[PDB]
Amino acid sequence: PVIPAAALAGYTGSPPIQLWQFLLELLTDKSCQSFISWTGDGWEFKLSDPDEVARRWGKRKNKPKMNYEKLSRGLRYYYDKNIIHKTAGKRYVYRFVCDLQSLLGYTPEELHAMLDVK
Amino acid sequence: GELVRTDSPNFLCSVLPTHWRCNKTLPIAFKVVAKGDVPDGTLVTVMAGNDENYSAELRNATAAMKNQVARFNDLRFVGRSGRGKSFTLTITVFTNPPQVATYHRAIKITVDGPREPR
Amino acid sequence: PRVVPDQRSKFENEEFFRKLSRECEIKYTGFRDRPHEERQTRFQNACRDGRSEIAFVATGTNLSLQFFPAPSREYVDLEREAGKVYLKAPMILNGVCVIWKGWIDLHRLDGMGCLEFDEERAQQEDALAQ
DNA sequence: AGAGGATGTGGCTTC
DNA sequence: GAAGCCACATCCTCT
Repeated sequence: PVIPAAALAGYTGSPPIQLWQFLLELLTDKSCQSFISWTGDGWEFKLSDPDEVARRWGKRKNKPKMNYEKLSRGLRYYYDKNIIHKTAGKRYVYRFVCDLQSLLGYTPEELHAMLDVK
Repeated sequence: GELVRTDSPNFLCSVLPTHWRCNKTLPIAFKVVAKGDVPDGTLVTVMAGNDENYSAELRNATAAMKNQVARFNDLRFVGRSGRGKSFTLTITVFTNPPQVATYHRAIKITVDGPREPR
Repeated sequence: PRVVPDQRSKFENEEFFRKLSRECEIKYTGFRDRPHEERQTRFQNACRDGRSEIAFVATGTNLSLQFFPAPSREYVDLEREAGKVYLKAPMILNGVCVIWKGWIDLHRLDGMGCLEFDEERAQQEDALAQ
C-alpha cells in the first residue's frame, strides 16, 4: 500500500469501515489492480471484476452472501451524499467526487504515478 | 375511520401513530374533516415543528377538501422531532379568511421509528 | 362551529395564545432545502403575491399566512424600513379570530411577530353563529 | 446494467 | 439500558 488511504479517509478502527473507504483501500494497493483500478482520469475508477470486489467487501464486513448486486446498491446511495458518482455509459465505472486530494494529500496525477497506473 | 378532535372547533382529523419512521408511508391515510361547511375544492395543508425543529420537512402535505373531507394521499414526515419529543401539527384550510387548526404532541418521528428491543 | 363561544376569553386566558401575544422570534419556513439565494427571492416574490410561511421558532408553531383582508397594500409593507418587510394577515386560529403581525429581514429571512386578538372579525363571526 | 423505493439489522453514541 | 443516528444489506420493480 503506497499510502494509508483507509486512515486518510476517516477510518480509524472505530466505526466499521465504510464502503467508499474500503474501495479507496483497494485502489491504493498494487496487488488489487487486477480487479479494481483507476481509469487514469481524475478520481475515476472501474471495477474490472465486480464479483471479486464484492467478495472482498463481503469478507471484510463479515457478510458472506455479499454480491455486486448488493454492493452497487451501496454505491448508488452515495449519489445524493456526493461521495461517489457513476460514469454514465461505462460499465462498472464510478468516480469519487468528494475531495480525495485534501484527504489523501495527493493529486490524482501523483497517486496514479505512485501506483504505476497504466 | 376513527376521527379525533383538533384544537379548532370546526375541524377533526384521523388518528396518526404516536411514533413513526421518517419518510415512511403512514399506516392509515391522514384525513382532515370539517364540522361546519367548507366549499369543495378548498385546499388544506399541513405543517409540523417544535422547539427542536421549527419546521419539519414533509411530503405530499397538500390536499383538496371534498364533501367535507381532505384526504391526504401518502403524507410522510421527513424531518425528525427529537428524542422523546413530538411534533405540533398545524392544519390550514384555505377559506377566506384562512382557517387553521393545530394539534399538539401529534406524532414522534425518528430515523428508525418503532423497533423491537435488541 | 367556525369559532368558539368564549372567542375572547380563549385569547386572554389559554396559554397557547398568551405564548404568542408577546414579541416572539419568527422565521420563514419555506424551501428549507434550497440555497439561501433561492430562499430569498422565493420569499420576497411570494410576499408580493400576498403569501408566506412563518413559524415561531421558540415554540416551533408553523402558520400559513395570507396577507389580505377578511396584490395587497397595507398588509404587506416594504417601505417602513429599507430591507425589512412588515406583514399582516388575519385568520381564525383555533376558533378565535386573530391577526398575525410581524416583520422579516429580506436577507436573514427571519425577524419577529405576534398574534393580537381581532375585536371586529370576532364580532361578525360570532354573529353568523348567533 | 443501472436507478431508486421499502424496510430490517447490527455498530455506536447520547440521554 | 433505551432510544437515537448511521450505513448499509436485502429484496425488488422498472426501464
